Amino acid sequence: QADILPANYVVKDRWKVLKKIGGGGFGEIYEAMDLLTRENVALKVESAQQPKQVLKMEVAVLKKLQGKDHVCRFIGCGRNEKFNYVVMQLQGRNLADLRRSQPRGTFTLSTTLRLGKQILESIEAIHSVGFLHRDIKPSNFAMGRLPSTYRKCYMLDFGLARQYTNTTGDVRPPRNVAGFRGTVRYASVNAHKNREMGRHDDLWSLFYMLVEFAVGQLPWRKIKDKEQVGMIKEKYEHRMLLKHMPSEFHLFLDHIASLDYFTKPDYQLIMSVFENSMKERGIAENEAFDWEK
Repeated sequence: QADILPANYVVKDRWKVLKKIGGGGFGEIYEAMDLLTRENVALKVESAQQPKQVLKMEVAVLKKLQGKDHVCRFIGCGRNEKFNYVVMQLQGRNLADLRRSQPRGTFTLSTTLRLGKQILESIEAIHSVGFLHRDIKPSNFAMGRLPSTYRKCYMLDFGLARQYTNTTGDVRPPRNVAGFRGTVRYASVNAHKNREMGRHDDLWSLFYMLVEFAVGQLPWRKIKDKEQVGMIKEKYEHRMLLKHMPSEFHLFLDHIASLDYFTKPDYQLIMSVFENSMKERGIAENEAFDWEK
């Protein structure tokens, strides 16, 4: 109905809103200027009157992940009468926009495999601190916007994230039904069947992304009905998806198909598939990205 923060509004006498860059549902994201440090920042705001409060745990997750790569630096957070906010490091173009920018809407295996390695490190990272992301998709990963960071992929929105552990590190018992409230294009069949998601379901999203990066489409690309996408995925011969993909990816598929809610994944196996695939084709970490020149 209206922006929570209007343009040139200033938060806690430090962060001057510039423009709206995201939001619409369950909160808003702003580009803002840090009047102290003089750099532009990501300012996420939730209405304090809002019923469902995700920004609390976003901060929680974002705080446990400080000191790991592929995670935005935590600047500030605060509560007040009209809104809650978090202040973050600003990142660059997300992978969804970067894939649409390419002709054929595809990435060379050079880029696809190197993105896979970074995305997998950060999926292991969030798992390492007892949280599922549960919204793994290209628009939730961005390249840095600095000389130090322009070749680093960052994991972005922790608003659908869930704690699968406790302090002791025991796995939390699943719900018989947990309703899937997310983008269905990269959803695993478990998510589609409204079962408690696991670490595997984040790797299912990783799998489906890397296919769409290399092939340029998924068989269910057109369909906008949630039920139909799930029934197509439930029956589809996933081997087909690998027809034009490195043969090592068959290892990736067979492993994730074996896992259930409780089984910790082999993150090193999946990482090997990418390393080995690059190894065979003489791809190296110093090689340019399709959007560079």
